[PDB]
Amino acid sequence: PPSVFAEVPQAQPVLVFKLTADFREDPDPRKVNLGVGAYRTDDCHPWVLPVVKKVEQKIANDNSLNHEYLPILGLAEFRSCASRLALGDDSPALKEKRVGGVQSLGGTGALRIGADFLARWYNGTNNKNTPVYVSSPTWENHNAVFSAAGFKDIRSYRYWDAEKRGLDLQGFLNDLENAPEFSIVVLHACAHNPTGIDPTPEQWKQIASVMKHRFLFPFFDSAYQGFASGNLERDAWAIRYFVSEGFEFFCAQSFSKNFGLYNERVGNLTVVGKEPESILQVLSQMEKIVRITWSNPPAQGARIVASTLSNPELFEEWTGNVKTMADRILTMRSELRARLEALKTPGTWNHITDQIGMFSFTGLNPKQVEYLVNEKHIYLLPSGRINVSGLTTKNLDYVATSIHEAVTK
Ligand SMILES: Cc1ncc(COP(=O)(O)O)c(C=O)c1O
Repeated sequence: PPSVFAEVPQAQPVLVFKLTADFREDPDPRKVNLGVGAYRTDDCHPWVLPVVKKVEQKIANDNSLNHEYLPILGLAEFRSCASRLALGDDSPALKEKRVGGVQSLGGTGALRIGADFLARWYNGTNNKNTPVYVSSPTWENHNAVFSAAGFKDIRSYRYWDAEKRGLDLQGFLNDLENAPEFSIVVLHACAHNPTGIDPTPEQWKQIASVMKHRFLFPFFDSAYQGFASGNLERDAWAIRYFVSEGFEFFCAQSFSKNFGLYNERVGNLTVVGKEPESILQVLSQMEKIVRITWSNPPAQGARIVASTLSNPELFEEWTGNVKTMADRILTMRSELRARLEALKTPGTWNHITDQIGMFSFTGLNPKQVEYLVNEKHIYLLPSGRINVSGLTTKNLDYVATSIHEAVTK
């Protein structure tokens, strides 16, 4: 009689997922949800980018388009344009033909494929022992993805200094100095998730130095290019510096946020190598991994991105749309800080504006968060992370005052 699945454990729900359900259930009228995982407008709505609507119309009216399998690595124009976006149009890595691009299922898919490749071809053959370094507090799914790829030794580098509400550069650099040679280091290219604190360009030069000295492999996660600061070139400054300093690396790019195309699963794994012929080989093995995962990737999202990035007018319109998003986020930061200061809230609050991108470590501790959630119906994670786009001109006063109460009490 007993089912073949009878002993399958009910998996634990994701913290963010439970939080938002608890919010929806909750009936008090002042409630705010600062744990949503995507950009929201000043009216608490999703935002389809005008350029996306425009390009979707053009796609729908282009009768030349068929539905035949894309190549295993993906739409050629999307892969070139995507890597060009990250590396910059006059990159030497590109001029010297030592850049590969694998279209992937969002940033998550690019991390996965990259991880699978490394667990098989990097630092030897099938070396699952190579240490993988991730930022202390990091995107939850970094660990899970590298574990799924087979890596058994996943480590933390120091990053968030709760005391000083900022980057522990010395901790970070120290941990990097002690890393076994050839260890993989998962770096946030900009808009650190979930803290919002990035290294400055000068701190990046120091990070790179240690990495170069200890032959560490950079695996960049670039989920926010342009969206972070409104400035595409500045958001890619670290990536381009590592290029200029001769590094070989992977960079997992997502277009979920910067195009608002979350549900079309558009990503690209950029590969930068020393010599061209070697890159051809890497791609050849990327194909094998893709084949046993998704076979080949979906077209619609990649078509939108490719059409946009290859047309200068649409490119301009898109950068405008992105700037709208980064300007709103900047503004809500500036205003949250100004209000907390005007209420003379204990502690410093410059971290709120030193941070960049949609997510902010507020610096509240778990008891303080418990107060906001339980007493004030303001929903955020124990870590004190908020989605800054969940701040609105309507709820700002209430949130600032609630945070003042929390810190004071
Ligand atoms: C730092 C970082 N990397 C990668 C991703 C992957 O997202 P997606 O697979 O939707 O592109 C996210 C999503 O929030 C993120 O914050």
